[PDB]
This record gives sequence, C-alpha cells and structure tokens, in this order.
Amino acid sequence: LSYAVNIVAALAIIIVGLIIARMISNAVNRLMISRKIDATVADFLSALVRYGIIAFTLIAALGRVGVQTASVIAVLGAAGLVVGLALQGSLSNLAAGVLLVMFRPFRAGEYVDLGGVAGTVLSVQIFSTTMRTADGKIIVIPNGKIIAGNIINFSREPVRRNEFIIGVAYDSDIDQVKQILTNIIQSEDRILKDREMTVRLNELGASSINFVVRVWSNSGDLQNVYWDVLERIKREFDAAGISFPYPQMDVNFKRV
Amino acid sequence: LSYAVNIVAALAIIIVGLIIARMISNAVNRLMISRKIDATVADFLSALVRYGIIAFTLIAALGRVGVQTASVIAVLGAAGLVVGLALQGSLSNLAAGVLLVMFRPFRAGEYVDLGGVAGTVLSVQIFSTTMRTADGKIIVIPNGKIIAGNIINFSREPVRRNEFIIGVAYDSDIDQVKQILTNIIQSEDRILKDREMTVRLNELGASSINFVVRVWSNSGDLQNVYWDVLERIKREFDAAGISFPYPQMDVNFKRV
Amino acid sequence: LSYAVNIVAALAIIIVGLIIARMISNAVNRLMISRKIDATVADFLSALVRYGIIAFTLIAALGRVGVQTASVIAVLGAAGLVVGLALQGSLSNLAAGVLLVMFRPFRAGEYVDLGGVAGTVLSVQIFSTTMRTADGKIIVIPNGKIIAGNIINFSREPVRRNEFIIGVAYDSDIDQVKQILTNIIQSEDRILKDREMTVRLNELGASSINFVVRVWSNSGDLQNVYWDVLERIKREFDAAGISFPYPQMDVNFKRV
Amino acid sequence: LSYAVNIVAALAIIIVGLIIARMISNAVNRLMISRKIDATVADFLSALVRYGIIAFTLIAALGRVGVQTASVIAVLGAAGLVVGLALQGSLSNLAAGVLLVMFRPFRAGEYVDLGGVAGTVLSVQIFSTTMRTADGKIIVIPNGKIIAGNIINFSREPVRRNEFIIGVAYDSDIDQVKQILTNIIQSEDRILKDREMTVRLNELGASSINFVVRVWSNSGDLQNVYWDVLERIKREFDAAGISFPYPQMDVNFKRV
Amino acid sequence: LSYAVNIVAALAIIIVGLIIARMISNAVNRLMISRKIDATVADFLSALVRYGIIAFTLIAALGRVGVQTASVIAVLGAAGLVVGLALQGSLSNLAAGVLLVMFRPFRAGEYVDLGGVAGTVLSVQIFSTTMRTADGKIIVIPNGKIIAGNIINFSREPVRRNEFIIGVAYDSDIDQVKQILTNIIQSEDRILKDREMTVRLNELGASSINFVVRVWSNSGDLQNVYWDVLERIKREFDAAGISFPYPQMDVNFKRV
Amino acid sequence: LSYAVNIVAALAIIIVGLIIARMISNAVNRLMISRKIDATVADFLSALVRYGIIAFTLIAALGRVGVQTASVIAVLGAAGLVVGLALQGSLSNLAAGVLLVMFRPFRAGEYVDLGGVAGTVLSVQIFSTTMRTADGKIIVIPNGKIIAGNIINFSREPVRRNEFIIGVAYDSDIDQVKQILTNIIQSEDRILKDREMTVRLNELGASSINFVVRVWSNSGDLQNVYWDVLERIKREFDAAGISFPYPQMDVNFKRV
Amino acid sequence: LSYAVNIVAALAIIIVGLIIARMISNAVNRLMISRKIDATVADFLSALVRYGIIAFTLIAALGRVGVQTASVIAVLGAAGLVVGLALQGSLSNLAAGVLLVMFRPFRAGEYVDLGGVAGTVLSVQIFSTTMRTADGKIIVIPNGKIIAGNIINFSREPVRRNEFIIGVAYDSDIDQVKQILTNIIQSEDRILKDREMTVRLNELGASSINFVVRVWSNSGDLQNVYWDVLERIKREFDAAGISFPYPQMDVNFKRV
Repeated sequence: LSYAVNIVAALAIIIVGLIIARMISNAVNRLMISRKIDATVADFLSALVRYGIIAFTLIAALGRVGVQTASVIAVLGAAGLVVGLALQGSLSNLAAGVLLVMFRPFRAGEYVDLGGVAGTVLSVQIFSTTMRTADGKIIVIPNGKIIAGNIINFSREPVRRNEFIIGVAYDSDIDQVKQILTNIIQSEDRILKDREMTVRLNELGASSINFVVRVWSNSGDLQNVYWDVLERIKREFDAAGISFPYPQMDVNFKRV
Repeated sequence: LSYAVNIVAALAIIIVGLIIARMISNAVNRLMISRKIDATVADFLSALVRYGIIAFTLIAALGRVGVQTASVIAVLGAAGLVVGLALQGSLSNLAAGVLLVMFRPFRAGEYVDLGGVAGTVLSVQIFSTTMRTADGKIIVIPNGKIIAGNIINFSREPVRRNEFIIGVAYDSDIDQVKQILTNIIQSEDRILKDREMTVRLNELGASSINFVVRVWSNSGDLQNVYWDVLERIKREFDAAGISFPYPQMDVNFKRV
Repeated sequence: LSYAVNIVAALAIIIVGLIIARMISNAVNRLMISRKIDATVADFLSALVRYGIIAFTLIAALGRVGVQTASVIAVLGAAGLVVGLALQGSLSNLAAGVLLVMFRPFRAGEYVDLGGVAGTVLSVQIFSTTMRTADGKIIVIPNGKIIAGNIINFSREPVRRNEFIIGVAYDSDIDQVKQILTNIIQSEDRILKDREMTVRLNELGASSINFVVRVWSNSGDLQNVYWDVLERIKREFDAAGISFPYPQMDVNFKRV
Repeated sequence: LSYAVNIVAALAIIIVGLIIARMISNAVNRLMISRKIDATVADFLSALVRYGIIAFTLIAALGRVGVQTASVIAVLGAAGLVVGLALQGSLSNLAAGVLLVMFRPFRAGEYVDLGGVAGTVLSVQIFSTTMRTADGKIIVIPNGKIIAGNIINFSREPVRRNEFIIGVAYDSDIDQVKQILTNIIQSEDRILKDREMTVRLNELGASSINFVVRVWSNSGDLQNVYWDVLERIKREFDAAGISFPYPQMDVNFKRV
Repeated sequence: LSYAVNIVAALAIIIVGLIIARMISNAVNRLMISRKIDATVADFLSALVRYGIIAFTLIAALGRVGVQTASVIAVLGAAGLVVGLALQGSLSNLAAGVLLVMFRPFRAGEYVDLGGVAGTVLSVQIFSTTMRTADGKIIVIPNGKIIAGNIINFSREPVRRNEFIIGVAYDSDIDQVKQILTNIIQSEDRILKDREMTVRLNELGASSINFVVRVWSNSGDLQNVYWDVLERIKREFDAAGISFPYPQMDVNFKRV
Repeated sequence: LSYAVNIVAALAIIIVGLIIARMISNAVNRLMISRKIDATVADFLSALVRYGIIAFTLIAALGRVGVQTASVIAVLGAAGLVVGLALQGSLSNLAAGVLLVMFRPFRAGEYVDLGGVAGTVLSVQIFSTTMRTADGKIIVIPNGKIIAGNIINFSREPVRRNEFIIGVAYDSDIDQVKQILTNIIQSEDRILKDREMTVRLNELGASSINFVVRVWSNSGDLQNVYWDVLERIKREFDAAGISFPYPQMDVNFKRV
Repeated sequence: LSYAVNIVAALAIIIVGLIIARMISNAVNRLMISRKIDATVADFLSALVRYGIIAFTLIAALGRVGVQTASVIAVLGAAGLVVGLALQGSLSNLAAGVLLVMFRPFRAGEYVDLGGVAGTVLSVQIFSTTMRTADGKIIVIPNGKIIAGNIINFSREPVRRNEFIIGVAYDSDIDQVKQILTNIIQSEDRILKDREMTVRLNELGASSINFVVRVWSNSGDLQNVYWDVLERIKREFDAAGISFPYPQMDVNFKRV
C-alpha cells in the first residue's frame, strides 16, 4: 500500500496551505489598513485571498489522492454557490453599511426619514441601522434598503423654515392682516431677518381667505418658534378684531 | 466477465466514501461548536462538506464503472440545481432565522410591527416566526420577509411617550387651558418629570383650537397613563367651564 | 455491416439501464420511508435518482452509437431546462405543499386569512389549498403564494378578545357609564374574569364620548358574547337614561 | 474532389435522422397515451424526444462535413435560447392550461373571480381562458396569470348564504324587530332551516340601529331569496310601524 | 508568404458560406409558407438557420487564419448576447404580435379594454397595437404588455345588458314602481324579451328606495336603449306621481 | 534572450490588428448606411465587429507571449461583463431611442401622455426624451421607460371630441333642455355636423338632472369650442329660465 | 529542493506584472483624457486593463508553482463574482453619475422633482445626488434611482405659466368678470403679452361659476406675479360688487 503515502501528502498540503493562506491574508490587510482604505473593506478583500488560497490548496491536496481536479472546481463551485445564496442579503447589507459610515449621508444623532419611517439615528451596524422614533419606538432598518432609497435628513442643514397657513374671514382688511403678521415676525428675535420673510395672501379659499407666512430660523428654534408665533397670531388677531372663520354655508330656504 | 469486478469496487468506494464523509463532517462541526460559531451555521457548513465528499465519492465510484466523470459533474449539477430551486425560499428563511436569533432585533415577548402586522412575539423558528395579535389571532410570518423589512419594536426601549390632542372652543382662555393641562400632568406621578413635558397651542383648527400635550412615562404605564390623564382632562375641563366643541357651522339664511 | 451490432448493444444498455434505474430508485425511497423523512420528499428525492440513472444510461447507450458524449449532456441539458421552466411554478407550489402539511401553521378546519382572503381551510393539496368563505364561496390559493405571505390563524389560539366601542353623549356621567358596562360584563359568565377586563373612557370624540370595553372569552363564545353584550348595553343604557348621540352640529344663524 | 462525397453523406444522415427521430417520437407518445398520462403532456414530452433526436442528427451530419461538433452544440444552443425567450410566456401559459383542465378548480359554466375580474367560464384553451361577464363583455385571461393568482369559485359549492343588513330607528322595539325578521325567514321555504339562521342586533350605528340577518339557501335561490326577503322586510316593517331612518342630525341653534 | 494564401481561402469560405446560407434559408421558409405555418414565424425560424449557418462559416473561415475556434464561439457568443439584450423587449413584443393576430382575442374594429385603457382597435403591428379612444386620442400599447394582461372585449359578444338603478322615495308604492318600469321595458322593442328582464327592489338606501332594472338588447342598441328607457322612466314617474328624492335629513332642533 | 522577440511580435499583431479592425468596421457601416438600415443600428452593429476583431487580435497577440488563450477569453469575458452591467440601462434606452424615431408613435411637436406625465414633445435623444408641460416645466423621460409603457397621443388624430355634462333642476322641461343645447351646437360652425352629435338625458343625479352633450371638432378648435359652447349654455339657459341647481337637501324639522 | 526556485520566479512575475500593469493602465487613461472622453470613464476603463493584466500575471505566476491554470480562472472568477455582487448598486449609481453630469438634464442650482421629492440641486456625486427642499431639509437620492425615473426640471425653461382658478357667484355678470380679470392682467407688466392670455368661463360648478385665467411670465416673476394678481382680483372684485360665494345649499323644509 505504497499509494497510501499520498493520503499523508494530502494532509501536509492542507496544513501548509491553511497556514500559508492565513499568513498571506493577514499580511495583505496589514498593508491595506496601513494605507487607509477602511477596516471592513480590508477584512473582506483579505478574506477572499484567504479562502482563495485554501481553494487552491484543496484542489492540489485532493488532487494527489486522485480527485480529478475539474471535479473540485465543480464541487467547491456548488458549495460556494449554496453559501452565496444563503448569505447575499447579508453581503448586500454589509456593503451598504460601509457606504453609510464612509459617506455619512446621515450621522448618529441626526433625525432622518428613511423611506416612510423617520427617527433619530442611533447606530449603523454590519447589516442594519437603528433609529428611535420621536415617541420611543425603536426601528431596525436593513442597510441595504436604506442605501437604495431616498435619505431625507432633517438635521444636517443648520437653518430651516416654518410655514404658517392662517385663514381669516373674507371681510377682513387685507392690509391689516399683513401688518399684524409682519409685526409679529419682525419682533421675534429667533426668526432670521436676513433670509426669506414672506407674508402674503395665498389662497381664496372655501370659507376663508388664506394667508401664508414663511420665516427661517436656526434648526433648534424651529419648533418653539412655530408654537410661539402661533399663540401670538391667535392672540393679536382676536384683540385686533380679525376673525378665524368657522366653516360657512349660504342656505336658501324653501317652505314646501 | 472479469470486468464485472469494477461493479463490486464501485460499491466499496461508495460505502467507504459515505462513512469517510459522515465522519469528517461530524468531526468538523464538533470543531465549530467547540469554538462558538452557532449551532445552525455549524450544521449547515458541516452538511456541505458531507454532501461534497459523497459527491467526490460518487464521481470516482461511478468512474470505475465507466461513467465518463464529466457526465457525473453534469447530472449531479442538474440534480443539485433542481433541489436548489425547490428549497431556496427555505434556505433564505433559514438564514433569516439565524440572523434574527443572533441579533435579537426583537426577542420573544416583545411587541413588534413586522411590516403591517403587529403582535407579541412568541418564537422564531427555522423558517417562520409566530406572534400573537393583541386580540388573540396568531400570525405566522416567514423569517425571510421579516429580515428584509423594517422591524418596529415597541418594547426594547424602557421609557415611551403619549401624545394627547385636545380640542377646545375658540373663545376659551389660552392661559387657562395650558394651566389645567399642566397641573394635571404635574400631579400624575407616573409621568417622568425629568423628560419632555410639552403643553402647547398647536393648531388653529376647523371648529376647535387644538392643544398638544406630550409626556413621557415608563413603557408599562404608558397605556394606563393615557386613559387616566384623559378622564382627568375631560372632568377638570367641564368643572372649570372649558368647552369641547361640537362641529361648527355659520349658516347664512336666505328666504327665496 | 458489423458496425450495426452497436445498435443492438445500444438497446441492451437502455433496457438494462431503465431496469437498474427503476430498482435502485424504488430501493432508495423504500429506505427513506422506513426512516421517517416524508412520503413526498421521498418520492421526489427518489425520482431524481431514477431520472439521473437513466441519464447516465442514455449517455453510454447513445455513446456506443457514436453520439459524442458531450452532445448528450448538452441536448439533455436543454431538454431538462425546457421542462424545468414549464414546471417550476409547480415545483415551488409542490414544496410549499410539503411545508404546510409538515408544519401545520394552519390545519384543515381552522379559519385563516391567507393574504387578503380568509375562509375555513378544507384541504391542502399538491399545488393548491382550498378554503370556504364564511358565505359559501370556494377559494383556491396556490401553495407557493401562501407560504411566502403572512398566515393569520383565527382558530389555533383557544381564547380570544372582543373590543366594544360605545359612544355616549358628552353630558353623560362618566362614572355611571363605567359602572353599567362593568356590571354587564361582570355578570356575563362567558367572559373570562381572570383575564383583561378593560372598561375605560378612550376618546374625546367628534360628537360623542367614546368608551372602550375589552373582554376575553373562549374562541367559540366570542361571536355570541359580542352580540349578547351589545343588545345588553343598548337596553341598559336606554333604561338608565344614557344617550347614544346622533351626529351633532352647532349652527350659528345669520339673517342676511 | 473525393472529399465532396461527405456532402452526400451529410444529407443521408439528415434524412435518415429526421425519419428515425419522427418515428421514435411518434412511438413514444403512442406509449404515453396508452398508459393515461395526458394528451398535451404527451405531445410535449414527445416533441422533446423528436427535437432532441434531430439535434443529435444535426451534430453528426454536420460533423461529417467538418463542423467541429462543439460548435454545433453552441450554435443550436443559441438558436434554442432565442426561441426559448420568444416563446416562454406561451410555455408558461401552456402549462397552466393543462393544470386548469386537469384539476378543474373551475369548470366551464361556473361563475368565478380570477383576480379582480369575474364572469362565467366558457372555455380554457392552450394559452388563455374565456369568460363572459354577467352583462355580456368577454374577457380573455392568460392561463399563466390565472394559475398563480387566487381562484374564487362562486358555483362549486351547492348551498350559499345571503346577509342582510337592515337599519331601523333607535326608538324601535328590539324584540319586535327580531320577531318580524325571524318570522319572515321562518316562512320563506327557500331558506334552509337546518343551517345558520342569525337575526341579531349587530351595530349601534350613526343614525340607525343595525340588525344583521344571515340565512342559507340553495345556490340557485340565493339571488331571488335576497330580493324577495327584502321587499318583504320593507313591507312588513312599514305596516308594523318600524321606521327605516333618514340620516339624523341634532342641530343646536345660535342667534348671533 | 505562402501562408498568406489562407487569407484568400478565408474569403472564399465566407462568400460561399453567405450564399449557401442565404439559399438554404430562403428554401426553408419557402417550405414553411407552403404548408401554412404563419408568415412571421417562418421568417423568424428561417432567419435563425440563416444566422446559424453563417455562424458556422465564420468559425471555419476564421479558423483557417488560426483563430482558435473556441474563441469564435466566445466572441460571437458575446456579440449575440449584447444584441440579445438590446432587442428582447422587441422579441417579446414581436411574439405577442403573432399570438394576437393568430388568436384574434380582439380584431381590428372591436372596442376593448387593454388594462386600464380602452378604445376601438385599429391595427396590431410588429411590436405595438393602436387604438382610438371614444373621444379621439390615439393610444399605442406594446404587444407584450397586452398579451400578459387581461383582454376585455366589449364587441365580440352580439347581445349585451344595461342595468338601471332608479331611486324613489320611501313612501312610494312598491307595486306601482315595479309595474311602470315593467311596462316601460315590456313595450320597448329593442329589449330582447326572451332573455333576463329583472325589475326589483334592490336596496333600502340612504334616502331612497333603490330599484334595479336589468334588460338585454343587441350590442348596437345598448347605448340608445339606455338613454331612451331613462328619459322614459323620468317622464312616466313624474306623470304618475312617483318622486325621485333629494337627499334627506331629519334635523332635531335645540334652542340653547 | 531570443524569446524576447515575441514581445515585439505581440505589438506588431496589435497595431496591425487595431488597424485591420478599424478599417473593416468602417467599411461595413459604409455598406449598411448605403443600403438604408439606420445610422445608429449601423454604428452599433458595426462597433461590434470592431470590438470583436480586436478581441481576436488580443487573444493571438497575448498568445505569442504565452498567455494561455483560454485565460484571455476569461479575463475579457469578465471585463465585458463588468462594462455590460455598468452600461445596460443605457443600451436599453439606446434601443428604445431607435424604435421611437423609426416608428414615430409620437413625433416632435405632438402633445402626449407618457405614463402619468404629459407634455409637448421636443426631441428624442440617445437615452432620453424631452417634453414641455403646458405650463413650462421640462420633463426628461428615459427612452426605455417610454417604450414599455402606453403612449397616449393627443395630436396624431385630426378630429377630436368634447363632452359637456350639464346639470339642470329636476322640474326643468326635458324637451326644452334638449332643444336649446341642440340649437347651440347646431349653430356652432366649428362642430363637425357629419359626425356624432349626442344631446341626451344621461343621469338622474343627486340634486340635478344631468344632460350629456358630445360633439366633434377639428383638433385645433376643440379647446375654444368647449369654452365658447359653455359660456353659451350658461347664457341661454339663464335667459330661457332653466336653473343650474345648487346642492339640495330636504330637512325634516323636530322641536325637542 | 531545486524545485523551490519556482517560488522565487513566482514572486518575480508578480512584481514585474504589478508594475507592467500599473504603467500600461496609467499610460492608457493618459491617452483617453488627452482625447476628451470623461475623467471617470477613463479611470474606470483604465482600471479594467489594470486588474486584467494582474489577472494574467496571477495565472502565469501561480502556474509556475503548479496551480493548474484552469483553477485560477475559477477561483478568481468566484472572487470577482463575490465583489461584483457586493458592489453593483454602486457600479450602477457610478454610471448614472456620469450620465447626469455629462447630460445635465438638471444642473446644480435648478429646482427639480426627482420622483416624488423636489428640491434645489446642490451637487451630483459618485453614487448620490444632494438637493435642498424649499424649507431646508436635505435629501440624498441615489444616482441610479434618478436616471431611471422621470426628471421634472422647473428651472431650465426661461418663461413659465400661472393658472388662476377664480370662482364667482352664478348671478355675476359673465362679461364683467372677464373684463376685470382681463384688465388686471393687461396692466401687470410682468405678464408676457406676446404669449397666451386666457381669461374664460371654464366650469359650471357646485356652488360657483369658475373662471380660468392663464398668463405667462419670466420664471423669476412667476411666484410674485401669482400673489400680486390674486390680491388684486380679490380687491377689484369686492369694490366692483362681484361675490366669491360660500358653499351653497337649497334646503326644503318639512314640519313633521
């Protein structure tokens, strides 16, 4: 049984192959990390060399035990293929992960809308991103989904814009409405005066004349400015005699 | 018929091959489980070696009965392909399974919304997850569908937030409304006082001034806090003389 | 024409091959069925060996009539491919079939919602499942569709939960409403008293105060309990002086 | 030009091949049809042997005129592929055809809903099914679409169920309504008395108390039973003093 | 440079090949057309032989100028593939074309709904079908889209059915309404009397009792019959004292 | 280093190959354009010969520097594949381009609806088509999208059709309405009198009898004819005493 | 160990190969950029030569250490494939990037609607485009999504068109309305008088006669022209006695 020496040689090739593979791959993503590339991209590109070299090792090692070479390419091909399917979704998510962290279209702490759902971002991980909805629900979105959909980022821009729509009665003085609104926003310090300050009659409406006011503020103030400017419009408009109308209806009677 | 000895040799190769395959694969996912990896990924990765080794055995075993080698790669290729299709959905679900149990974006017992449907999670199994809708229906969702959709988790966060929207009549005292609401929530112990406590005039409405109140509580209290705070608002507002308005309408008569 | 003996040999190989194939395959899913596996997975896995072995037979049999071997892998490849396409939908449905019967996410006789349509399940067959809509329509849903969609099962859980929403007039006594509702459900024996028994003011509404009552019962009782508890609320509420309000409207007259 | 004899030999192989192919294939689906299989599956499976055998013939026939063998597998591969694409939709529809005729989830003459459209089935053909809408439009639905969608069959079940929803005024006697409805259905002979006979107060409604009546009848009677039982409810209810209410509205006047 | 004679031989093979190809293919779809098959399917199937034979010619012709054979299968494979993609949509549409003309699910001149859009068909061409909307817009629908969607054909059936829904006031005589409607349709000659003639109380409605009338007519008359029968119902009903009600409302006054 | 002469020979082959390729391809689409084919299809089909011939050149040229032949088919295969993906969308759009220009389902200047969006076409280019919305927005639609969706063309037909729906009060004379409308359209010269001229009572409506008028005009007149005919109906109807009704309501009073 | 000299030769080939590859590729997109092509297309096409040449180097280099050649094509094939998947989305976006910058269907600074979302474009980068919503949100859209959807460009056209719809009471003078509206727009200087100036009675409405006014202006003026022309209509219409009607209703009383 002197052809049972090839069994021993097969093992030798595998052990030497596994080590030679382990130390090239380590020694490649040592190189990549020392350039800059990206911790994850390195590990990935590296782990392909690793699994590649032990793929060669398996071919030549089995080959000394008469395993026809072109049957190893085939079996390993299938094996790889079956893994490939089972993972993929992952692979795709893994890649979106990288892109998201290395382009920061949103960063942790920004409030964003990631295709219908919106929340404050907590952390982008391997396959999935975590946000917290204003009210305290946690959402886990797959990195893949995020990257191939629109990313609406409420927070990256430093200055943002409220729009009020105020409806007043048709017999209200157009000039008076504009003046009160203009004098409310003029006096509010949190409204940026060097940017848009639109107060205008915008819509001849169903039962109300509709005025649009649009004014810019720092991103932090936007919420409080809205509320404070509203309370104000309501108070002033009442004290000044301007009526927010209820829904109207001309009814035309008929005794029958 | 001395070339009918290869038939016997073919069998020998298959039996030795089946055993050599069964014992390597067992002896591989002995190794993997002893590291840590994950019971399922072990069994799977293992069962690929297993079916791979008996794939080699079938090639060489049939090969000694003159089955052309490159016809076995082809027939088994097809066979594997036909299986592959029939399973897949399963393979994909099996993989999501792992991911879900080894990332616990939801754990058993959390209430979650898994893409339109929401219920309390019971158990994540091989291909499919089982939840129980608040009212007692059971839903069985495929692991695959779950993992590639958003996961809304109501329960992982320990503190959550009610939002009341209360509408009062236009001639109600703005300051009075804010004070009563503020004094209701101030006194409710279950409302976390070190977090958001927004009481504010939010919308000039159709037939009502709309106030928004937003207050945080432990996740367990959230439901009872809402109900208790509401009963309260209604009682106080009545005793204090504030009117929740019915829908309004100015009608403008015309005899014809 | 002594090379017209290969024609005779070609037939010999085919008949021997067809038989040797037919008796291995039978003798394989004899083995599988005796273990446990599953009658269909047996027949399927088996019928692959069968068609595989006669694939080898066709290669070697045609091969002795000078049919180039690597043209048989190709022609049969195409043939298989053309079948493969034509079937598939079936194969996919066949596989869902198995899964459904060997996981019983619903069993025959349970009422279920299989993605928009809901009925009582009758029987899961090879490719398609049959249910009967409460009113007598029959629906036939493809096993494939069912398995990759959510399965809502109304019947597997033994205890379920009604939710009543009752609207009363704003000037109704909050405490009185709660007591009558609570005393209706307290007395109903079919309501499980060791589970949730929520009676609460839930919504300040358009023209009604809305109370929510939620009570659990055995799955069988649920429908009758609802109807009986409702008739009751209506009767008691009337005799007790509580008004279910019609839609309201404050109209504000103007002679013109 | 003694190597221009191969041209003559090439033709010989083609003619003999075309005939040898035509007569095996005929002689195969002679065998299939004599078992039982199914006329189309026969013709189809058969026509694959046919086109397969002339595929071999073309390889060996061109091969004697120095056409490299592995170029014929390639060219015919492409040819087949181009056909394959152009047909497919057809192939898929052809297969659905079979399934539909050999499972009769609907048969000719049954009224069915085949994914949004519904009509009386006329005839299932090769690729497409023909139904006639109750009003006389003809619809032609592809067999493929049908088989991968739900099939709702109104007619296969022999007994079906009407549901009336009758709204009466709030001040109507609950017991009186139940009795009149119960006495209408009790006396209608076409209502199957050994099945469900539900008369019950179902919904406290907007401006009406809503009673639900559900009663089963033979499939033929269902339409006429509904109409007749309705005319009846209306007549009896009027003569008995029960009011079907118009939409209600409490209006709360304010001189301004 | 006696190995520059192969260049001249290469050309010879191409010219001879192009001609031999052009004359076989012509001489094949001469055969097909003479059987019956279909002018398009002929040209297509033919043009595959054509491009196939010049594919062989290119392999052997380049092959005598040392172009490695298995590089021509590869390059031409790619070329074909790149064409294949660019066309396809076309190929698919071309095939639908055939099917539509050779099954006439609609013919030119029939009014049809081809998935949301509906018009009178003008002409089915290579890739696209042209219809004219009742009002004069032209729509061009791809043959492919048409064939894989439902085909609603208004015109192939010779007799069709109008449905009137007439609403009358609740205090109208049920018997009187039925008689007038029945006597309108009885006298209209264009209504086919040997078919359905349903006049019935169908819906207890919001503010009207709703009668359904359904009557069949020739496809040409259907439009005019509807209009004429309607004018009639309105006239008779008025002269007979039956009221088409305006929307109703019971209002319940409250001085405040 | 006399085997470093092959490096020089490799270059020679590439330069001669690049030139021989550049001059055949030029000399092919010289031929195509001189027939008729189509400038783009020529350039495309041509540029495939071009890149094909330099593909052969690269195989044989690298081959004389010991680059294994079946590695060049493989590398270039990958290269081509990577390009293929990156382009495609383009290729598909490029093809739709041709089709659109060589079938003119719309031509520049026609107003068309290309799947939801509609505008006047300006120019169809390589990948994308440009239209101008009636109001001045510019839309750029991908040729690919256009060709696989319906094409609604408002302008190719020379004569089109307005439909007026006029509502008049229930107590209006049916004959009088028809006569005034008929006499309006009779006198309008821009209405084509040899085509449809439908004036008819069409709907017994909520609060109005609804008449439908449908009349055909040249495509240019259609817009002005509508406006002019409408102004007319309104004027005549008023002067003739016919009332366009406001929404109606029978109210049924109840003191409470 | 004189066969351990091939290990040294393997390295030599890789270093020489990496350099020879790096200098050809540099020297190719030196050529391309000097023509014109496009910076990105150059780098890409170039980087394919680069990775191609080191693919050849790896084959021959490993090949001198007995790595079977047809196993390197296979392993590298897999490696490339795994990369290919992980990237793709990127590749596709990268290509859209180019197209967008080299066709400028929108340029930085134009306001555009890119499939549901609209904002002012800031910058088109490698994979993703950035726009700023009128109100200050930032949106990041993938280049791929953009290019396969419609591109609506509000700004590339220099002149655009407002459409007012004004509703007046039914008893208003048709001629008077037209004259006032015409005289408002006649006098507005910002309205382009050499283009459309439509003032017309457009819709006989629910409770209002609806006039349509359509007038063209420079793109900059469009917003202010609308607002100014509206304020105007409202003022003039009031001073001239024309009424913008509230919603109407004929009520038909009934004591009960």
